[PDB]
Amino acid sequence: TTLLNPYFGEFGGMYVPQILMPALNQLEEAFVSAQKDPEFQAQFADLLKNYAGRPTALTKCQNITAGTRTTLYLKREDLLHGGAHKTNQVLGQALLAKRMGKSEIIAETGAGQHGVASALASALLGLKCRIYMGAKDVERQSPNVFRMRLMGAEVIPVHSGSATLKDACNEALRDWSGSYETAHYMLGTAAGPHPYPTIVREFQRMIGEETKAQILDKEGRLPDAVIACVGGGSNAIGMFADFINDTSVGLIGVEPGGHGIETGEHGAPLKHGRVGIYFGMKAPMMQTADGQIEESYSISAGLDFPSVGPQHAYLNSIGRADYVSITDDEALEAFKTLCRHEGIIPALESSHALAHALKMMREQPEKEQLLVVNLSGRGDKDIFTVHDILKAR
Amino acid sequence: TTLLNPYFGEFGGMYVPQILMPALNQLEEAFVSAQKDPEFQAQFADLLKNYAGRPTALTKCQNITAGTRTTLYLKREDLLHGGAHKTNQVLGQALLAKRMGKSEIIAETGAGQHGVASALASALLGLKCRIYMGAKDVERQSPNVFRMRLMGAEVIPVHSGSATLKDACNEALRDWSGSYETAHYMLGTAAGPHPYPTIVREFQRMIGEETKAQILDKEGRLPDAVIACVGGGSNAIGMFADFINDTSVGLIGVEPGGHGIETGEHGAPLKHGRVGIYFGMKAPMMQTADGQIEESYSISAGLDFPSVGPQHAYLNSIGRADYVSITDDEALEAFKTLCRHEGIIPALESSHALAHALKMMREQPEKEQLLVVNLSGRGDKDIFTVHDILKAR
Amino acid sequence: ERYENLFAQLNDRREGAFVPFVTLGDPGIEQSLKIIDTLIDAGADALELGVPFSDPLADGPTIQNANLRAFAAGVTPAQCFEMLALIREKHPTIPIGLLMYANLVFNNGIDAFYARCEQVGVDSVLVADVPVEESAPFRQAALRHNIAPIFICPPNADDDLLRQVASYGRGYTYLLSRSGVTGHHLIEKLKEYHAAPALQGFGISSPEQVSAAVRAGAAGAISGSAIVKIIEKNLASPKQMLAELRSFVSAMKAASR
Amino acid sequence: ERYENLFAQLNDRREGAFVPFVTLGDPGIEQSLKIIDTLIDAGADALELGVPFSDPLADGPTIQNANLRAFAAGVTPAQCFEMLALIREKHPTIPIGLLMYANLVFNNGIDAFYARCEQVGVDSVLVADVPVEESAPFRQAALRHNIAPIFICPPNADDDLLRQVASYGRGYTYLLSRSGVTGHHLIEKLKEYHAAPALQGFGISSPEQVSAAVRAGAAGAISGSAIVKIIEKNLASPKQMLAELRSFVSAMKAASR
Ligand SMILES: Cc1ncc(COP(=O)(O)O)c(CN[C@@H](CO)C(=O)O)c1O
Ligand SMILES: Cc1ncc(COP(=O)(O)O)c(CN[C@@H](CO)C(=O)O)c1O
Ligand SMILES: O=P(O)(O)OCCNS(=O)(=O)c1ccc(OC(F)(F)F)cc1
Ligand SMILES: O=P(O)(O)OCCNS(=O)(=O)c1ccc(OC(F)(F)F)cc1
Ligand code: NA
Ligand code: NA
Repeated sequence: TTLLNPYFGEFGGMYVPQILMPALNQLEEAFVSAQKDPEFQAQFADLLKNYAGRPTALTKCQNITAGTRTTLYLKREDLLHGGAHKTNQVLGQALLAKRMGKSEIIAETGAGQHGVASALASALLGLKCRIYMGAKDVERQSPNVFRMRLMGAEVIPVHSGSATLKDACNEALRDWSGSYETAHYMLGTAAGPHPYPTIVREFQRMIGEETKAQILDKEGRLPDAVIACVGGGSNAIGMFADFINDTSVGLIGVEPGGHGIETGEHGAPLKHGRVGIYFGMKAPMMQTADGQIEESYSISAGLDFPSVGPQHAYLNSIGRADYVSITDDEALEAFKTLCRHEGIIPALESSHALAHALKMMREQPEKEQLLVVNLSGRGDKDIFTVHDILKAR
Repeated sequence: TTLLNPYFGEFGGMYVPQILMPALNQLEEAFVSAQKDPEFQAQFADLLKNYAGRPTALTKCQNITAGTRTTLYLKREDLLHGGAHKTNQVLGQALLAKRMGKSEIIAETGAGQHGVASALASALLGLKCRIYMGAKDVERQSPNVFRMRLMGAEVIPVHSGSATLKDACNEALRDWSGSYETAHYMLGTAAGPHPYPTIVREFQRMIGEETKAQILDKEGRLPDAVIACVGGGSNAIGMFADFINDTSVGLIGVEPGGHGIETGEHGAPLKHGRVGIYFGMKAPMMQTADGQIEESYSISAGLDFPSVGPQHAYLNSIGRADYVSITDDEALEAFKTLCRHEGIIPALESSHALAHALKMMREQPEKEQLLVVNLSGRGDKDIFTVHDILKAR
Repeated sequence: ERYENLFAQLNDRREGAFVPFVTLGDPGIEQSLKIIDTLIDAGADALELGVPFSDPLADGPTIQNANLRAFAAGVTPAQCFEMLALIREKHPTIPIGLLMYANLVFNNGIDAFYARCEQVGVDSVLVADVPVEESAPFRQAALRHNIAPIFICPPNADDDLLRQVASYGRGYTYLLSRSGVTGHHLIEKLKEYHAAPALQGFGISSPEQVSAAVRAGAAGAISGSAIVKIIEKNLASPKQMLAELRSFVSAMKAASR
Repeated sequence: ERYENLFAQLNDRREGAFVPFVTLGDPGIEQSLKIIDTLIDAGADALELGVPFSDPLADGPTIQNANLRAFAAGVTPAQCFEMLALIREKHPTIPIGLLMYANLVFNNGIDAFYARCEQVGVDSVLVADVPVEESAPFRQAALRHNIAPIFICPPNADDDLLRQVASYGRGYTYLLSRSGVTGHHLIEKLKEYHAAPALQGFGISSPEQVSAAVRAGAAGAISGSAIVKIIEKNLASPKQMLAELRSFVSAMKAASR
């Protein structure tokens, strides 16, 4: 039994070893009480504002839409401390950890952005932070690994399995199944067993809340659609949440299409995968016909979670949100275009959302539409990647 | 004759070839009119707020001052779009350029931060941007050179002289002396010939203005001292300006001490140089006994301007502001300390200001003092530098 | 069915059960079939068999490598079921339980998975990442196909859980020795609630551990990593592997008497 | 003093002045002294001499390298003044003007710099980065030491500037041929305001340019980069350098007659 519903339609649940259920029930209870505690909310708001930099700007593009009837705004999570939206919810989760009397933090990371956010929050709030990262990822993310260590976090390479995000995810749960008494597992996306999909959404929902206030102030109406990339689903559900009951507002999630859906080398399980049960939840996943779990391929390291949050699978199933995919090349073109026309360097993850907004505009240039793209992070971290690619071409 | 005073006591002036005087008079006139134009001010404010992310946070450290009577706040220019305070004034200067009917931008850069800010502002506002950078700097700043190019700016290596910032400065003036009719020279610090020291201060003064509002709101009183690093003087004068008439508020500028003042390998001309005339101004400079201009040495690439803004030399001379120096090792320790205790990665430039605040605290731990350090930029760009150093030790 | 008969027999001989665990196909089909035949011949009262899976998040390093080795050999679930049918054709009475991860069971249909278990002669299925809270469709399909659904009684449990594990489980109650992954008074309450005989597992690697479990009132003990370690340590020595396995098993089984 | 005498003489011979520029010490002390003696022998009516400086922001690439070469040779300002005293001891009447950057003049004191100029026999000083607007202490010190302060009359000027350049300057008025760095009706207004004779400079590299300047009413023409290019092109040929220099000068000087 739980206080909140662990399911979004058929998706979600708590598919974890029996030994970990007490930790999830404790976490759910701590979260429900925290959400009703004005003192917790004030502390969280103070950190978001005075430490992280909220509210973030809502920037109107003034060049990229020229010649069309599209008005495009970018929600600037790239300006948040840390360089991505990840920082929002780690601050909330770190405070939850302290409310439960926990002194240690376990986090998993693939690209390293959530790892860096976890480490910075842990350094600020006095938590001993250990991060699990697939060895393949540690190898290609030396910068973030060093940032995490400069911030005092213990970084632990995982060589098991494919030595990537999913294996890091497994290791974090293995650790937690033995240390939950003193450690909190700070999962980095809106996925995993309940209560995480819910907690992560609620601790990222200020993205959509601010966006709504900002667009009403600037345009006097709601957007026609809000667009966000989907790796695990946190930045997208954070943007979507406050608009779910505004039926006129389209919610568009963009999964990575990698080299193209037909090549099988992509990371789009919501629309091209098959429902399975893994990482504590029932959700669409990248899996072999036998049921073995596979990796998500994308030029962007952050759209690597091989499944997707259950609320997205649910919103898709009922037709409230639509999901699409963008290829490596389309994301690369959007990255180049924003740098050159707006002077903003977007994360390659976010570039997938921008690429789809560009397609909506370009495909029907005389369609009047007000769009908001969630710019989930900055792309300084992707400069070398983009450089070598273009140089190779 | 000019509209405004080109001198701060004995320092300043317009020491440029006769051919460039019309450009400076035009610029001064455009600036004076812009400062009285509500439409210009509204446009500048809109860009600062909705594009750059102003206001920036004022963060109270909650760990670094434990055990002492020092309360330390950090003014978060590291959260500004671009990653440093440089963005503020390039937006103003880019708008001035357009007001004058100019379509091209010339900028000089050493570390590349002002170069990146110039390129992003130029991309947003439709200006053809060419940046001059000493070839020695281009070599060690491949990342920023690539960002500038991704943003559409032409980057031009300067092999003359020491192939560093001063030579880039000379080249920018040589170019400008022949293209002023169509191009604006977007100087990056509060130095050079009038009107630049004045324009740069006025376009960076929101740092101190916001800081004053924020500290009054949070502490109900003004700081005992505001502290900032000094390369050329822009971030420091931006923080200092609004407090100059608040006589109880100490203004402390920190020049780079490099390997130590006694080694001669430093960048502290204000306190250890000699007045000279170069780069269009009369000011303290790094120079041989013969009068040849030398480079400033610092572990931080941005504290490389071999002279200092004239208003700082003036504020020092009358005792209104005090200047000190911090060595490479003290800056490195402050960098490590903020990462670990506050989860903020500071630019190595800014780390010089933080190091001096740490010294004020540590030297007299029972002195009650309210301090603000201007965190001029983030230090993601310095991670490799710090890494190799520590690894070498 | 087979578990009940086994426990009744063991009770008559006042002995506890010793149940070894191994990963199917580790380090290969043929050698795994031989390892399994050796375990049985050495005294194993029942078997716990893992189907290789990509993400065994309830297993320590030793078994994680067991899975890796099996994958290196190309072992698939379909092939595991062929191995299972053959093992049953060779040994008609030994209880065979599978250690599964939820996705392999849900993949082609839960009901279909348990039906295949029945077809090949499997006796029980323990799905490691399915807590009692999510167990309904699994335990229902298990019962429809005469398969015992195995539940985990963690050490950090309570009465509510105890009553559920007792009413939902069949075959044996998996009594966890501790928290963490693979590498007392509960027993009485279980008997109080007429739960399936308790089998203690996790960390069991010595004969005295087996004697202590049976003395505490457990029907027996399960041991896996200790068994898998003998395999990994003798990879290059196929025969010595069987011999050492034979030695450990007989010792452990002896402790149960 | 020497400029007045020279212009009076040239006026009597209805000829314009040809004034070459070179960097002192380029490419070395000795060779520079020889280059200078050659320029004089070839027809130079006066000399414009640069003191090597670290940041010559009013010079194009050709002269920037002239400075680099001199620095490669270790040439210092003190050594330039020793060269200047010797050149004057050898040539008593040729006007010698220095091309300076403000810091070298301000370094050890403005008054002291012009006093040293007088001591060695220099006739004028042009400080490239000191506009009329900042010229007061420089022109005052120049006059106190009988040195002509040279002012720049840019092409993009006006009456106000013209009147200032005319009242402040002495020796010759430097008439800029264009905007940019080293690589008509103004002349009349200058005469109207009794300005020092105008000498056109910047981009002068051919004989016809010299003839055109004198025809426009200029007292003569200055040429530097074209001269410095002959030096750089014959670095390995000391003698050929002098010969080519001799050739260019005589041609340019001939155009002035
Ligand atoms: C800037 C940015 N935008 C988007 C995403 C995708 O995740 P989301 O779908 O949870 O929002 C990430 C994820 N990053 C994860 C997974 O690798 C991490 O461990 O850092 C990101 O770093
Ligand atoms: C983060 C940060 N903080 C401080 C400074 C020092 O300059 P300031 O004294 O003008 O503020 C710089 C300068 N940067 C100059 C000079 O190299 C540039 O061309 O990028 C900086 O980049
Ligand atoms: O001797 P050890 O420590 O290796 O333990 C034996 C391991 N093999 S097993 O099938 O019992 C087994 C059974 C259930 C498991 O996970 C769960 F408890 F979460 F359900 C993990 C392993
Ligand atoms: O023939 P060029 O084009 O090389 O011109 C000759 C250059 N040597 S010079 O002493 O006249 C000379 C004089 C003044 C200069 O700068 C200033 F105009 F700003 F003051 C630069 C060079
Ligand atoms: Na995904
Ligand atoms: Na300086």
